Order: sequence, then structure tokens, then C-alpha cells
Amino acid sequence: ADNLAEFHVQNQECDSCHTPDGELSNDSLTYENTQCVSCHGTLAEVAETTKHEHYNAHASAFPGEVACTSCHSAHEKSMVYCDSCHSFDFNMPYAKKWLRDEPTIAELAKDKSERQAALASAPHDTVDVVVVGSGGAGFSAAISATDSGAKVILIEKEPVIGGNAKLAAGGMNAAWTDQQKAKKITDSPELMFEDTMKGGQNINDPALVKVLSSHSKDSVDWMTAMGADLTDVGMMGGASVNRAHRPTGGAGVGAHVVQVLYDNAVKRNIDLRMNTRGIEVLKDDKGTVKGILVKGMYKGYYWVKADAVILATGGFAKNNERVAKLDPSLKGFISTNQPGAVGDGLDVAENAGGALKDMQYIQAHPTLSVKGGVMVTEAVRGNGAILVNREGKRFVNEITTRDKASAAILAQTGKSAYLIFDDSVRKSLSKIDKYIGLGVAPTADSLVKLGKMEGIDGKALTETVARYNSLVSSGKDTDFERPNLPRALNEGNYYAIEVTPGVHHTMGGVMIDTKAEVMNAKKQVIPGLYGAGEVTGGVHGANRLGGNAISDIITFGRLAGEEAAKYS
Ligand SMILES: Cc1cc2nc3c(=O)[nH]c(=O)nc-3n(C[C@@H](O)[C@@H](O)[C@@H](O)COP(=O)(O)OP(=O)(O)OC[C@H]3O[C@@H](n4cnc5c(N)ncnc54)[C@H](O)[C@@H]3O)c2cc1C
Ligand code: HEM
Ligand code: HEM
Ligand code: HEM
Ligand code: HEM
Ligand SMILES: O=C(O)/C=C/C(=O)O
Ligand code: NA
Repeated sequence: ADNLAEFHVQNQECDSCHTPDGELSNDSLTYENTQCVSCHGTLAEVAETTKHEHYNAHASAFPGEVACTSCHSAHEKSMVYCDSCHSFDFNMPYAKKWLRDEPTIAELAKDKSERQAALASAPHDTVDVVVVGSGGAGFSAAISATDSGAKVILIEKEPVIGGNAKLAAGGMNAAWTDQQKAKKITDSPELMFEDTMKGGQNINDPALVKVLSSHSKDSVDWMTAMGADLTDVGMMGGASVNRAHRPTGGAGVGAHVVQVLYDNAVKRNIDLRMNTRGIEVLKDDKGTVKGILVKGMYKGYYWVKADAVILATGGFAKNNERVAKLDPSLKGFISTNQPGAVGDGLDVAENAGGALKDMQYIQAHPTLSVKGGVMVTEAVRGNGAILVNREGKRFVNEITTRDKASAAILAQTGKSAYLIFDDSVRKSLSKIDKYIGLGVAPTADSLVKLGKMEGIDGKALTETVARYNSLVSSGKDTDFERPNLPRALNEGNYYAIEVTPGVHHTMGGVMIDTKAEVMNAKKQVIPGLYGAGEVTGGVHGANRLGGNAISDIITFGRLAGEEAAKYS
């Protein structure tokens, strides 16, 4: 058989998968996936028949209900969604090699005749608010506009929810929380503001940082009121005190928060459509939003009539060509992002008249696993790990800013470095057991053997750790002046992870005011158009602090949702 449908029609009718009139139920393929599930079992039942020791196509930490048609198309060969970041050994029937080629919003100009036909038809739905993107900002806004009495449609162009927010590990920054107080942490919104400005080089828009800092406690209480666990409070670089909140025992912040938001959306019956891309914000004759034209991967173009459009489409860090244009130094770097984080929501914003700002500031995360090509949380260094070069020495304050840490790493022999830590750090941060499970953290009971394994000078490494621990115990890092030295590296076994920088976050984007209203180049509000999260510029300045993006998405998403509901 050349495809999965042809295979199944050797013993089945067309309607063992399709509805009675045979039309596609919707762009989520609800009815159709349900048929796959009714013969093959749910996603968990199917994982039992495809186990591998260290991985499984049908089991992943992705939140939400992952549709079988996310990877299995019926009438054509398709691609495994895990291959946009890993290379596991899979043998999916009717597979084809992972290759994302999504047209730009500009190349979508060519569909002049379908667009026109769709815009001359009646709107397909008429609601109060349309939310574009199912990352943190997008679900938060959908929920808060709904809890504000507005009817919402939430759309996601990918087949799965969560964007890059489902990958967050380190934590969500917040200050002066009840979680921090119970952890005997002393902080204030003023220290977080101050760490943020300093952190972004005083380029950040101060009114936005003030919203960021002043609403962060509330953003954490909101999430916690909806069911999240954000009681573990750790440190990341450029913070004065520990203020990165995440689940108990240091598990990832991302997948958990996106799972809480999805559950909350679901309880409210929020209309969520997958495989549905926002293409053009529609405006009336007085330049205010009247709706949006969308492109359903399965049922074509159609428009949603609405008073308000919230753009929560995240960044363009996956887009190395745009990234290279703005920063030539990042050309050819690997990236930590999901495959559709390419900037198309920015094009929608501009075409709508929104102006952009800070676009030249692109953050490279300092520690991507060379072996796995995936981000290794900075909470690994925050909970105590050190960085050593191939000569087995420390070479940088490990909890310095991302810019500095990336530069020191690229300057080392081989252009990479090694995270080094023990079982006390491991046990303090459960996330580390994910990297051990990926095969990216070799271990040994002595630094002498660990260094032999990885090409690190063994005796040098042993004396480096011994010096570090003595620096921990005396309380001052007089070598590199790391300001927080939480743990001696002396328990149980040792572990090394080889790390190198990757494109990670774009601090510039659509220009928003304090109510998340998109403005033009004159700084005039575009009525009905809002912007929230990494698609916006001005929050993070020239350099974002680890932990500040999940705080930003919850805060600015919530608020845009509320403001869009009021506006109407
Ligand atoms: C690997 C990794 C670890 C990180 N760790 C942390 C952490 O620990 N703490 C922290 O503070 N930050 C962290 N960050 C940053 C990060 O989580 C965020 O910057 C990011 O998720 C912002 O969320 P968002 O909702 O704004 O966008 P996203 O979560 O990226 O969601 C955007 C969504 O919009 C959809 N979309 C885009 N364009 C369109 C369109 N035209 N139509 C319909 N849908 C569209 C995208 O497909 C996507 O699902 C981490 C980032 C990553 C990638
Ligand atoms: C799009 C929807 C579905 C998906 C993604 C899916 C998935 C799959 C895949 C990946 C295969 C392997 C084919 C090969 O080996 O070449 C398969 C085979 C099979 N499917 Fe489906 N399926 C779907 C719908 C259904 C339905 C509706 C039925 C029954 C009416 C069904 C019953 C079977 C059977 C009997 C086989 C052969 C082996 C077996 O499972 O006993 N499938 N399916
Ligand atoms: C001869 C039998 C069948 C006929 C005539 C048929 C017809 C179609 C048509 C016409 C479309 C495209 C519609 C559009 O673009 O609006 C389609 C898509 C689809 N069909 Fe079928 N179908 C048949 C069998 C099946 C079977 C057996 C399955 C599942 C195993 C299936 C699952 C799907 C899915 C999931 C889609 C969406 C696109 C895709 O994955 O290719 N179909 N079908
Ligand atoms: C309930 C939803 C799904 C069903 C019913 C389904 C069905 C199946 C079946 C029946 C097989 C072959 C089983 C066998 O040969 O024993 C298979 C293989 C596979 N499917 Fe799925 N699938 C689903 C969802 C997904 C998703 C969401 C992904 C990707 C993220 C995926 C990726 C794969 C891969 C990679 C293989 C080959 C497995 C390997 O080599 O380990 N499937 N699927
Ligand atoms: C169904 C699809 C996928 C599967 C089955 C899968 C499987 C895994 C596995 C087995 C691990 C090691 C952790 C563990 O032992 O559970 C892992 C780690 C990781 N994968 Fe995936 N992966 C998938 C898709 C993706 C995609 C698309 C990305 C990025 C967009 C991604 C990013 C990561 C990250 C960042 C980690 C590191 C550990 C963590 O951050 O929790 N994965 N994945
Ligand atoms: O967990 C991390 O390394 C990243 C956090 C961030 O980008 O804020
Ligand atoms: Na941005």
C-alpha cells in the first residue's frame, strides 16, 4: 500500500473512518481521530504495543490530547512530529522524512481567489474574541476573556497545543509570593523589576516591566488557583534571590502549566481549533478590527467575525534566516524551539498596522545538549552544577547572563563545555532525570573516570571540583565570583553533560502598551488588536532573564484577555 487509507480499505469501507456524508468533521479531525481510537485504543493503549527502553512514539510529555492524525495522515505519507527535535529510531508505516516547509503569510498572497471567495461569504462564526496561538499567552487570554463574559475561539496552526511554552523547564519568575515566603525566601516586586531592567540593559520599556513585576505574584496565584503546583523555587542567572517557581521537586514548569491551562479551557468548553492558522486581521472602515481570515489545513479558508483579535503566536527563534538577518553572528546555530516558531504571527501583526520594536535582540541559550540538540535547563546550574572546559577547569560564573555565558562557552577548546554535577544536584531537580533518560548525562563514580569517558582532563577535573567545594564551603567564589553557591559537588556519583549555545528567544516584536494593545509606528492604539507574550517587544529589553518568559505569558495573556472582553 502506498498510504494508510489504501491499506485500511483492503478490508474496510470508507465510512469506518469518515462521517456518513463523508465530509471532514473539522480542522481538528475530531470524528476521524475518534474512529482511529475506537479501533486501535487511546494514545496510552497504543503506547503499550510500541515500547522501546528509552523512548516511545505513543508516550510523550506533550500536554493535551495528541491527535493520531498529528503524525498519521490517511491519504498521503506523513512525518513523525518527534523528528523535528530528536532522531529516535522509528519505523512508522507510510513515514516520510521530517521537513517543515510552511508558506510565509506573504506567499499566501497567491491564494487571491480562495481568499476573496472566503471573505465574500458569511462569517463562519461570530464571537466576541478570537485568540491566535495555543501557547501560555494564548490559553491564558482565552480563559480570562471567557471568565470576563466574552465568547472566544482559540486557534493553533500546529497539530498539537502548547507552542514553545510546553517545553519550559527552569521556572516562572514571580515576587513576593506565598511560595517564596514558605521557602524562607525574601524578595519584592521592586527587586524583580530592578533585576529585569539591569538584566535587559535598561533598554526594556519600564512601564511593561512594572506590569511584569507588579502582576507576577497575582499571575502565580491565578495559575495556582486553577490547579498548578508552583511551590519549588529555584535560582536562574541574573536574579538576586531564588524566584523561579515550578512544581514540587524541580520538575519542568512548561508542560505542567500548559496542561493546567488546557484543563481549565476544557472545563469552560472553550472552542479550540487545531490545524488552523490565523492569516489576516480584518478591519472595518474606521480601522478597528472586524474579524480575522483563517486557513484550516483541512477545510480551507474562512473568516471569523469578532470585535477583538489577540495575537499570542510566540517568537521567530526557529527561523534562522530571519534571525541571521538581524544578528549575523547567530547564522547556522541550532535552536531550542518547536518547528512552527517562525515569526508568521509578526507578519500578521504588521500587515494589521502593528509596529515592531527591539527586533535585533535575539537570545541564544548557552547550554543546549550537543548530544541531544535540546535545551538543558539553566536550573541545572542554578541548583549547583558547574561548567568545565576540556582542560577540566572552570572558566565562567555559571549563573551569569546568557550573552556572557554563551560567549565564554564558545571560547573554550572545542567551542563547547561540560555541565558537571553530583547526586545532590540530581536529586534536588527532578528535570535532570529527563536528561539522564535521553542518554545525555554520562556518569561515573569518580571525576577521574568521568573525564576519561568524555575527553576531559581527569586529574584537573578532580582538583577543580575539590577547589569549587572549598569555595562553596568558604562562601565566596573568588575565582569567577558566582554569587550563589548552593551545594557542594560531593554526593554519590558524578555526571557530565556536553553543552553549547542555540538560538532560543526573540526579545523584539509587536509594540504593545500596558493594556496589551498593539500600537502603530505613531504609537496609536489599533482598536480591537491585542498582543501577548513572546510575539511582543519591549518587555525584556536587550536580554531576558531566565524565568521571565513564562511570567510574561501568563501576565500579559491574562490581561489582554480581560481587556479584549471589556473592549468587547
Ligand atoms: C526549550 C525551552 C525552555 C524554556 N524554559 C523556560 C523556563 O523555564 N522559563 C521561562 O520563563 N521561559 C522559558 N522559555 C521561553 C518560553 O517558554 C516562551 O518564550 C514562550 O513559550 C512564550 O510563550 P507564548 O505563548 O508567548 O508562545 P508559544 O508558547 O510559542 O505559543 C505560540 C503558539 O502560537 C502558534 N501560532 C504561531 N503563529 C500562528 C498563527 N499565525 N496562527 C495560529 N497559530 C499560530 C504557534 O504554533 C504556537 O503554538 C523556554 C523556552 C523554551 C523554548
Ligand atoms: C486515521 C485513522 C487510523 C489510524 C491513524 C490507524 C493507524 C493504523 C496504522 C498506523 C496501521 C498499520 C498499517 C501498516 O502496517 O501498513 C493500522 C492498521 C490497522 N488498522 Fe488502523 N488506524 C486508523 C483507523 C482504523 C479503523 C477505523 C480501523 C477498523 C475499522 C482500523 C483497524 C486496523 C487494522 C485491523 C489494522 C491491521 C492490523 C491490526 O491492527 O490488527 N484502523 N492502523
Ligand atoms: C475509499 C475510501 C475513502 C474515501 C473515498 C475517502 C475520502 C476522503 C476525502 C475525499 C478526503 C479529503 C476531503 C477534503 O479535503 O475536504 C479524505 C480525507 C481524510 N480521510 Fe479519507 N476516504 C476514504 C477512506 C479513509 C480511511 C479508510 C481513513 C482512515 C484510515 C480515512 C481518513 C481520512 C483522514 C484522516 C482525512 C483527512 C486527510 C488525510 O489524512 O489524508 N479515509 N478522505
Ligand atoms: C491513538 C493515536 C494513534 C494511533 C491509534 C496510532 C496507531 C499506530 C499503530 C497501530 C502503529 C503500528 C503498531 C504496530 O505496528 O504494532 C503506529 C506506529 C507509529 N506511530 Fe502511531 N498512532 C497514533 C498516534 C501517533 C502519534 C501522535 C505519533 C507521533 C507523535 C505516532 C507515531 C508513530 C510512529 C513513529 C510509529 C512507529 C513506531 C516505532 O517504530 O516505534 N502515532 N501507530
Ligand atoms: C511524541 C513526540 C516526542 C517524543 C516521544 C519525545 C521523547 C522524548 C524523550 C523520551 C525524552 C527524554 C525524557 C524522558 O526520558 O522522557 C525527551 C526529551 C526532550 N525532548 Fe522530546 N520527544 C518528542 C517531541 C519533542 C519535540 C517536538 C521537542 C521540541 C519541540 C522535544 C524536546 C525535548 C526536550 C526539550 C527534552 C529534554 C528534557 C525536558 O526538557 O524535559 N521533544 N523527549
Ligand atoms: O530553563 C531554562 O534554561 C530557561 C529558562 C528561560 O529561557 O527562561
Ligand atoms: Na519578543
